Amino acid sequence: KPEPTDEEWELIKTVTEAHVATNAQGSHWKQKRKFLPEDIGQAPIKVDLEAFSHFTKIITPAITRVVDFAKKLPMFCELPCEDQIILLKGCCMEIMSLRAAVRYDPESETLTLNGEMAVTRGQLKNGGLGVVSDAIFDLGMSLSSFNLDDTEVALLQAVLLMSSDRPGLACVERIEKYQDSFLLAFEHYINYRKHHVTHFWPKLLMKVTDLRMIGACHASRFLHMKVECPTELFPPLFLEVFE
Amino acid sequence: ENALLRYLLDK
Ligand SMILES: Cc1nc(C(=O)NCC(=O)O)c(O)c2ccc(Oc3ccccc3)cc12
Repeated sequence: KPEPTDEEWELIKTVTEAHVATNAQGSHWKQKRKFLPEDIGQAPIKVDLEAFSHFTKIITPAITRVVDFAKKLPMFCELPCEDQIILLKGCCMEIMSLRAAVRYDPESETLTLNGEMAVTRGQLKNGGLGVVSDAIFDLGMSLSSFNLDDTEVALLQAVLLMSSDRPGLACVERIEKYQDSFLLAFEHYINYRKHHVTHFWPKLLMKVTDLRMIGACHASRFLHMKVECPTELFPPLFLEVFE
Repeated sequence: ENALLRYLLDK
């Protein structure tokens, strides 16, 4: 099974450094994290306004970290500004959800958001995500045995970022080219890594689909939240994602 | 639109 070429090790370094530099709290997240109190994010009688309020306050930095991740990839910097915007809108919630899912802790049954806020399945559900909370937690549980490292997480992020089917893109072929560069480097890294999980590469590709489904469904939850919540309750960066 | 994203991307 082929291992990375020299050019692919160079890409692996670049992508991994970009992720590590932009992942909240880095290696100290578990020390930093504060458990959101249990009285926040309980089921109403719709949206628990206090949990919602907490989540809206941390969305802007989470999106901003994804922006910063992308800007550290020369391939992404080569794209026209309008393609950069469309790719960012498309992948932000996917990447943040991956970043939360890899911070699932079975001992507390929480994900950690923004490197500091540990939340339960119910809190994230009732704060606005609905079934998407379950999707992300499930994902997190299923990733525990995958033992993904920084590199593997970063490569999953780059694959999501370089998605040539986002609507309105101009550089569709160039963006597929970049994706396939990432995919090949990733498969070759996975081959080198020898995880003790059968059919690991096709299984990872199913996790990418799961993240794409999460991303799509955040839009759905936004529309549902806008029934109870005026748009001005959402931070303007989050509003831009969905316009 | 996309004003703020465009700012964050560009600078
Ligand atoms: C899916 C995800 N993730 C993160 C996150 O931090 N991920 C991990 C990280 O970036 O280190 C958030 O901070 C989120 C905040 C809000 C959110 O939706 C909502 C948006 C508005 C209202 C309610 C929930 C989803 C998030």
